[PDB]
Amino acid sequence: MREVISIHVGQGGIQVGNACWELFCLEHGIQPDGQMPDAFNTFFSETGAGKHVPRAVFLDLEPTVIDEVRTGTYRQLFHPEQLISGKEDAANNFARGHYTIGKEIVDLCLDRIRKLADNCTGLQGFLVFNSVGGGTGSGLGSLLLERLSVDYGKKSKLGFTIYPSPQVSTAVVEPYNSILSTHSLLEHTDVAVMLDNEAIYDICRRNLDIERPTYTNLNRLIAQVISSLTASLRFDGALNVDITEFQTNLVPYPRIHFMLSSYAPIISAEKAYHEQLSVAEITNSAFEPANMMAKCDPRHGKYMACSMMYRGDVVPKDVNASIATIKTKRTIQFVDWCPTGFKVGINYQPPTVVPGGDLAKVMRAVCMISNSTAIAEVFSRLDHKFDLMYAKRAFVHWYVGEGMEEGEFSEAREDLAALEKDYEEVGIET
Amino acid sequence: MREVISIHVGQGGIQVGNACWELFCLEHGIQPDGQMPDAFNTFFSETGAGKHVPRAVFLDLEPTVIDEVRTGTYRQLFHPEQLISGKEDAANNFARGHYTIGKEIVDLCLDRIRKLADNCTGLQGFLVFNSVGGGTGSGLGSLLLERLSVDYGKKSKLGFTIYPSPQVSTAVVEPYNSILSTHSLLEHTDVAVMLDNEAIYDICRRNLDIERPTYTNLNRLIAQVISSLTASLRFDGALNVDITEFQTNLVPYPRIHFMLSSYAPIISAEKAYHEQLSVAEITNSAFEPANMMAKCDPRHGKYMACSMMYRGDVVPKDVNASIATIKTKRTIQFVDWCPTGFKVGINYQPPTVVPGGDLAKVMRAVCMISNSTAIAEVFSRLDHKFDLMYAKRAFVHWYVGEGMEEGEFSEAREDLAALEKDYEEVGIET
Amino acid sequence: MDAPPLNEEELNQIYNWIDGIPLSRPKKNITRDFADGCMLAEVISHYCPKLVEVHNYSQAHSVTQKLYNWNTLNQRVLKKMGFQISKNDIDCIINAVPDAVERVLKVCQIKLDKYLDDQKKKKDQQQYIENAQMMQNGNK
Amino acid sequence: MREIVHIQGGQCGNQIGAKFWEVISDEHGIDPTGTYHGDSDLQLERINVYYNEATGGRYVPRAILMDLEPGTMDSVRAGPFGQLFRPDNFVFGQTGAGNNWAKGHYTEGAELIDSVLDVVRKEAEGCDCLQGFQITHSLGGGTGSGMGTLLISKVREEYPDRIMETFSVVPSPKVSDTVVEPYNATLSVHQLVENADECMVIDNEALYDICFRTLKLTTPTYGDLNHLVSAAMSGVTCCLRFPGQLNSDLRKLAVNLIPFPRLHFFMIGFAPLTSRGSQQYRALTVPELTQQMFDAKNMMCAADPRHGRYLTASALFRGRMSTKEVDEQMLNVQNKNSSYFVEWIPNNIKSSICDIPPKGLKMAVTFVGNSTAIQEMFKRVAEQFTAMFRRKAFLHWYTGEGMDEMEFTEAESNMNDLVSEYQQYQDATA
Amino acid sequence: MREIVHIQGGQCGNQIGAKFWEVISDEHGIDPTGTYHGDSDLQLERINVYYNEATGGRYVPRAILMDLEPGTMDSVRAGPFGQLFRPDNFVFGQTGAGNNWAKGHYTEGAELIDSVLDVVRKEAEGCDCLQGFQITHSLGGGTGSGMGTLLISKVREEYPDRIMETFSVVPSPKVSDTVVEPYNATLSVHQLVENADECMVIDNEALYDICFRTLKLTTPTYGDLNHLVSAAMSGVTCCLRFPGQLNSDLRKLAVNLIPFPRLHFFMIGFAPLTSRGSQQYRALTVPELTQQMFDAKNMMCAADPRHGRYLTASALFRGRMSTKEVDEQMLNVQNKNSSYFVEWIPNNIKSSICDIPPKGLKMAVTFVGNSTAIQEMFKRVAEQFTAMFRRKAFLHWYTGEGMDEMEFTEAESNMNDLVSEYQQYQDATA
Ligand SMILES: Nc1nc2c(ncn2[C@@H]2O[C@H](COP(=O)(O)OP(=O)(O)OP(=O)(O)O)[C@@H](O)[C@H]2O)c(=O)[nH]1
Ligand SMILES: Nc1nc2c(ncn2[C@@H]2O[C@H](COP(=O)(O)OP(=O)(O)OP(=O)(O)O)[C@@H](O)[C@H]2O)c(=O)[nH]1
Ligand SMILES: Nc1nc2c(ncn2[C@@H]2O[C@H](COP(=O)(O)OP(=O)(O)O)[C@@H](O)[C@H]2O)c(=O)[nH]1
Ligand SMILES: Nc1nc2c(ncn2[C@@H]2O[C@H](COP(=O)(O)OP(=O)(O)O)[C@@H](O)[C@H]2O)c(=O)[nH]1
Ligand SMILES: [Mg+2]
Ligand SMILES: [Mg+2]
Repeated sequence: MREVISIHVGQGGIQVGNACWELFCLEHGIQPDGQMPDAFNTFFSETGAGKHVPRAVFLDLEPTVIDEVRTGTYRQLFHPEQLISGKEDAANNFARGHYTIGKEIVDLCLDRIRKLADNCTGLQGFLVFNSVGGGTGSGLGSLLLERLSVDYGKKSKLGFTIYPSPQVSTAVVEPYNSILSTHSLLEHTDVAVMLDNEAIYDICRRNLDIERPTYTNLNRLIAQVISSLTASLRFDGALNVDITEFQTNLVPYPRIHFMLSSYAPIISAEKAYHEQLSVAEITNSAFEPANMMAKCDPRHGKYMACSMMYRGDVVPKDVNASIATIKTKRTIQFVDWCPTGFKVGINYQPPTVVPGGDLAKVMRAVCMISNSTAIAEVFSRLDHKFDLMYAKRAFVHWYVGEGMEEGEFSEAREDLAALEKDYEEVGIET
Repeated sequence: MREVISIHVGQGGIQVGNACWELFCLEHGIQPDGQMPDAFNTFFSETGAGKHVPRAVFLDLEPTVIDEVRTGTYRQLFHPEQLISGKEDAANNFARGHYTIGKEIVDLCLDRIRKLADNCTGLQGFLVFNSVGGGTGSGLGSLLLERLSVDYGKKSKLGFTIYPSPQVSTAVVEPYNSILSTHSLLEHTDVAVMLDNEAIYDICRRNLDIERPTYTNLNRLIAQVISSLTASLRFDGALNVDITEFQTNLVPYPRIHFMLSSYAPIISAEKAYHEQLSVAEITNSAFEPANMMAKCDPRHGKYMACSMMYRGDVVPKDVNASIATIKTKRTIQFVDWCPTGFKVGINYQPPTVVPGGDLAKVMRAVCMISNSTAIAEVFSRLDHKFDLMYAKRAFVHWYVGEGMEEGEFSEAREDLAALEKDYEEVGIET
Repeated sequence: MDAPPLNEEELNQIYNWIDGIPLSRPKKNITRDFADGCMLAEVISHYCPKLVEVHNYSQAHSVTQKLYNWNTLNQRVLKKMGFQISKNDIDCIINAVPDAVERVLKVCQIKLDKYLDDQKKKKDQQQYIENAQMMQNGNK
Repeated sequence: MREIVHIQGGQCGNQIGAKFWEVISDEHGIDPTGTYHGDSDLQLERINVYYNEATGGRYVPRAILMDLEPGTMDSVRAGPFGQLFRPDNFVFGQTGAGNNWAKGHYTEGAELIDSVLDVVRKEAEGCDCLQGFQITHSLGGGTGSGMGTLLISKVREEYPDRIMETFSVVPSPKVSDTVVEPYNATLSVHQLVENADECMVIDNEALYDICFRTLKLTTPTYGDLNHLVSAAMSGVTCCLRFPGQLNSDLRKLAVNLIPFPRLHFFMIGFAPLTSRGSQQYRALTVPELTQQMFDAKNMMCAADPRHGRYLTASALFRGRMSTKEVDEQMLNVQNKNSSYFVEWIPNNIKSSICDIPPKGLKMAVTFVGNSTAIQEMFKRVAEQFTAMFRRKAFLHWYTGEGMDEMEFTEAESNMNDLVSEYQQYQDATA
Repeated sequence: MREIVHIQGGQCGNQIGAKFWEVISDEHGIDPTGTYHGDSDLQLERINVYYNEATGGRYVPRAILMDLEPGTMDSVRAGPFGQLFRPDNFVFGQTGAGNNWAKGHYTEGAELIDSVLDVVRKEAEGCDCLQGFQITHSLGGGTGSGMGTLLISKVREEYPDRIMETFSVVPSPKVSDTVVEPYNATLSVHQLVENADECMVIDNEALYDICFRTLKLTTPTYGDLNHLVSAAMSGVTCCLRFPGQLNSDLRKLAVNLIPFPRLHFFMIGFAPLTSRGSQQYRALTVPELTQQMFDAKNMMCAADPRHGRYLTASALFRGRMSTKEVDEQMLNVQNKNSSYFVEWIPNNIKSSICDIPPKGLKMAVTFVGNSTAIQEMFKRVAEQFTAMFRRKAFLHWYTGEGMDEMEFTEAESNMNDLVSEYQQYQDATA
């Protein structure tokens, strides 16, 4: 009687949704056709006899990815008319997907959301995935969040956004729409998790020893993180954690809800079994700055609160004996007004392996969600990138001619300045 | 209702404790498992049904010997948590085992001592064994004696210390810690018995006819001496002696309590039965200078008091007829202010033989504990050895850097000078 | 920062100033011991402990980590004191070029004294305003 | 007669009850199917204390299980002895509290509590002679610490003359699993002092310490902590279900252990506890039980009892033993430790004897002592609370559901006043 | 417990370790696949000294391999027992030093050493109780003699109380393979005296002399020299891994063999060594071992020990033998050679016995003696250094990487001061 609905918008969102939906189907024993040859209820729904239907909706204005989905092996799984598709792409223009073509599509998506919500009885909250540096992704994510915040109100929404890397970039105009989308979801999303690609590339290179990774390898790690986060809702555990038990433990103030994640262990089968993978060493590896899932240095800032999930055969006393060691270290310092900052969850189900993938099978794993003061650097560098081109009003004509006003750029800049001032104000000791 | 507790500290102490604890278990009929297949109460305690637990505690900072004990045939005998073990050895450094690592272990030992003492109702006193020429042995023995002297007060403590040989030595720095430990136990121990290895090597070579002895052969003789000393507490005898009846008979003055021991007969089964082993000949052999258990010449000094124990079928009149003969001889002279100097004890239980050992089974034996003025030579030679290296302050940096002060070496030298002057002052006739 | 070479008297003044500070490690060679930027962070933290998070500067032998420490110090600390070190001067310091660190220490000393005086004036002015406001509320 | 009903709330309380009822059923010989298969006549005489009778001869506990989420009760039903609980007593909501005290006490807990109060009233009105209620809950969670404490006030308002027990687990700062623990701990302690007749604090840190040091088992789990807590819980009411030399119900303990109505926070401990390998070495005697009973490490709380003075103490011996030995040992434990007992109340130790020992053990002891050393827990809880509250961290979650900061200030002030007036009597002299 | 980690640098050190680890694995019965196949129980009791445990039951050495070029570690991996080493511990650069000390200590070695120090810190922080570190490197090479010695200082700065071992091969003038050997030898000796707790010099010339004269084999190779060095290395820590009559860890040797903190340069030797054709003629007895042990040609250094006087000596006997014979032989070897032993420190020979002999041998001895004859090596090294430096030959290579001639002058002066003050005690008399 506990449910959650995941929203996938944009090319990156759909490509990570595919990645998480192989993993969930594999973890619950459901074949790609949707047929089994009481834990499924969190992500799926029973049709009365036979197949299961995911509680997910796919959105995009550009039809190529959806058409690829509707012809692959998973054509029989998803309901045919929840893969909403458009005709014309926003083409990396934020104003297009927020004012011009997204408005005519958003009504169908909201109707689908209502039709899925009326089925659930214990709706925990929503999940949303969107790559920020694109037109349709950021614009439609903003519009959907704004509609949901007023249609439903206090229901919790979680956002797994992928911000651009510090120096590596695929587009040339992504700072503009990244800043605008951050403006939009700052006052509209309860949790936002950092996911830039460069850090995960470094993780793959160093640990998985892959020298030529593709997007699928990144999306599989993200899917594993999602599964670790939501395992506690569908498996028995000695110390459970619910989604609604987050803003009471990781969010000191309503404005501050951007945090960065990490995962451990990450290791290949060729050298995994030569070492014992004790809980102490994995919880040490999870706190290593080089294993952050976002390219930010935690040594440059304080910690505010750490929520970290275990799964497997871990015993609570071993967890406490390792939290003490971390509190001992002099290179990790917490904020003054937080004496204890750890929330611990323990689950029994070990992580599942996907055949043909990178990760091996292990009995212990740890996933941490940590809120730290050091996150302000990404905001500062994105702001610096934005200012350089906004000084000469470059690329603005592509946005003014799509219905957006001239002054809309300035207030996003002011909100980022306010956020940066707030992060500095919080981190000073009393 | 009479009890005694034995303390074993250091490698030599533990290795002689093993030697005495085979002998006691064999003498009281207790199997190595601790099960019998009212005299046991002096050394053991009844658990209510079945096994017996020794009233002994084993101490060491270096874990090898204790681990060897806990896996041998006697693993079931000792209580699992009275074999206190450390992690880091003192490494022949006295300052280590008195100031650095011994302090953190001494509290557990004192707790064990209290837990053993509350069980006893008629506690006669303590026994302690420690090889003096080592770091942990001397340091922990000093610290334990100093704690016990104030926790309990007037209870009697007996020390079976093993001083280094005149010329034969295993270490190079043992005079320093030997002198310091003599300083420590001079004002803290009621009885100290001399046990250097060279004299016992000569005894084995001459009598037992063993040309390649090991430490076990030495420890068996020491165990036999201990058994002869404590036989009077647990067996019926015509002339009993208690531990508390020593400082009234062997200790003329509070400072002078170092005495040297001897044992007779020592003979192998191959030629033991060819001669009658009369009481007169064994009591003559016991007074031979070559049969001293410490390498000191009694012909170089006066006697102060002789306490000598018999066991077997000896008759008191034969003992008196032999004390008269010894008083007759011109090569043995007593001090002027002591007309009679003999304390005699007679017990009925003959000494027990250990299978596979060196000594044979005999019906008569004699053990003497004699206090003589000639003991000052070992102090003088140890002092001479100490001065040679202390002139140039050699090896001092290994002690100053472990928390000990510079002046601590001088006052031990002054106390030895005081002791040597006292021994000369006592031995002059009026 | 094209600062002139320091004379022997100015060098002795800088060394005596640095020796007056209780640093975490004994100094043997100022040019090498400051090349990682950690000792300059400690020097500034002694006078301005709220300005410098010394734990952000790890001891470093690698050029990459020295350059990270110096860039972080230059952007977060020195810029707030109203000066910045040039990239070329940072490159001279990390390579232990003679006189490079001594010039930076001289500039840092002068800028630190000025920064402390300006902080004192701000406190004295704020205390005057707070005292003046308390006297007006007592009359109300 | 004089029976009590069981009420538990939250996940921690449900897990405690899931072992408490197993222990009780094993003690009374009740199979997991509700059928009696015991051996002794006494096993059925006073079964009305905890069990009701239904048609078909089976027995059903009079327990009430409540939580704001259905997962924990859906999991406890599948465990052993899970079928005994009546399905009608299961009451749950569909939303949960998310470790937020305000949600579990003002908005969500207020509407649901009517249904659980209905069944509570049904259970209490029916029973022969009420003795009272016992409550198990955790102070580290939102729904538990809110709904349980509000239910305490509601029950007290309707049954002012009955007795009320609470077994409360307080969040220790060593093993912290939730970041918002200080807020709902401080808020709960405010309400708990005003209504609970007895309170017994239990700490996970002390349970881990006991499991690691006394039992010496390698991998502690929540099952062992629950088993220890269950044994301690059963030990208190043993003499109310079995004959004995000096029967003593809960009200008699309430009279003798609470000097002033606001000083009713006890810490407990259970003896004997021995490792598997040393269970054959030890002999069970009254001195052995009483020496472990007053041991500082044996307390179920991290509070150090030699940091303060006992106001009073209680012991509930089990098994057949002589009363003279018990009284003399209680006198001896009070003469040798006069410094740790307050002097203006003489003879401050209560004893009781029950002739029925636990299944598998010949003697057992339950210790309940009211000591001044408990101040340290409230001190550290308030320290963390005031460290976190001064910055108003995580305050918006609580203030968004009708609560204000004034109730936080009053709670802090009342808790500090309790801390002060509890130690006021520590320095009091006659 | 009390275990040590292995760190090696340079080509010579890597080749020494490649045989040291083979010898250790053969001693403990570990197959080249990491699987135990031993015969005796004692082979596994203290395996934690050198080997770690991983999942699957295999063992992995705690060794760290570093070099400035990848060739040597890429070659050692393909050799026997090369798979035991963890691939993560391999750290290397892409440039090399070219036998230039400045490049391996100032420019290239400084940037790389952070990565190797990271894994060194990982290894040391984790282990149960640290005993210390042992270092193998050569003074005749640039990268080795630079990076190893700088790593010595870095380790000493972080672990001032642990013990540090260094096995150093110094360039002899007889067999010279590099023209710039004096420069980096003199520079390295300057830093090595300040930080190393123990140093053991080994010379290729002495190894060739031993192989040609004692073993009498026709064609010596580096494998034989490595095997002799490996046997000598293993002999030192044997009693720390096996039981014995007198256990003596490394710290105990440090206490007894170093009179003053700057005199810690020992020369070693191993006995017995016999030819293949004469291995049947000889009979292994303690006199035969001790006569070869003090033989001048048996020393692992070309230094002639009858050109000076021993300050102290040590012997580590292996196998089961009588202690009386060992002590009397040690006394005899010291009475017949009184002219070669310093007179102001009496009894300057330390002995130890370990009951576990090497595989294939019944008795073995390792000799470690601190003698004044070592001055001759520093004399000739300084002579060559001052012959080459006076013309500033090859100086530009060093001075082009930030180094100056002042550090050469200080190094020469400190080395000459060491030479002088080491012989100062040779002429000292009492
Ligand atoms: N992690 C991850 N990021 C992706 C992936 N695909 C695209 N991105 C990121 O998405 C950003 C651009 O947005 P896209 O998702 O590609 O395109 P869009 O969101 O659909 O917006 P449009 O361009 O209007 O179609 C790029 O900067 C990429 O970094 C992916 O498969 N994995
Ligand atoms: N009689 C006898 N003496 C021993 C025996 N073992 C060691 N010793 C003596 O003890 C002296 C050194 O002290 P040890 O007992 O060996 O070592 P320790 O007392 O534990 O001190 P540490 O070296 O710090 O461990 C040596 O000079 C030996 O003469 C033994 O078995 N019998
Ligand atoms: N003894 C015991 N304690 C538990 C168990 N499960 C959780 N806890 C403790 O309960 C605390 C969390 O309480 P919580 O589950 O949030 O209570 P709730 O909010 O009422 O559901 C943790 O700090 C744990 O130490 C268990 O099975 N046994
Ligand atoms: N025992 C031994 N010595 C070696 C071996 N290889 C080289 N050496 C010695 O090492 C010296 C050269 O050291 P080098 O290889 O330059 O050290 P690096 O600069 O650290 O690589 C030569 O004088 C050799 O005598 C070997 O396999 N065994
Ligand atoms: Mg697209
Ligand atoms: Mg020892």
